[PDB]
Amino acid sequence: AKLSCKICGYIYDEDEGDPDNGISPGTKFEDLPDDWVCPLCGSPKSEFERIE
Ligand SMILES: [Fe+3]
Ligand code: NA
Ligand code: NA
Repeated sequence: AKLSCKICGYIYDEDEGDPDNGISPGTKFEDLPDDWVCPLCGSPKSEFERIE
């Protein structure tokens, strides 16, 4: 699944992960650590929402 950051153009795709910051491809949103933030704008998990 994919989630948009409300605050910038970034999209977290679970099939991509966030590898530059230590999150492997295939990591589900539910499994991102509580201190994970948007790689571009620093917004927290509470500022992400599912998109298609
Ligand atoms: Fe962002
Ligand atoms: Na969790
Ligand atoms: Na970073």
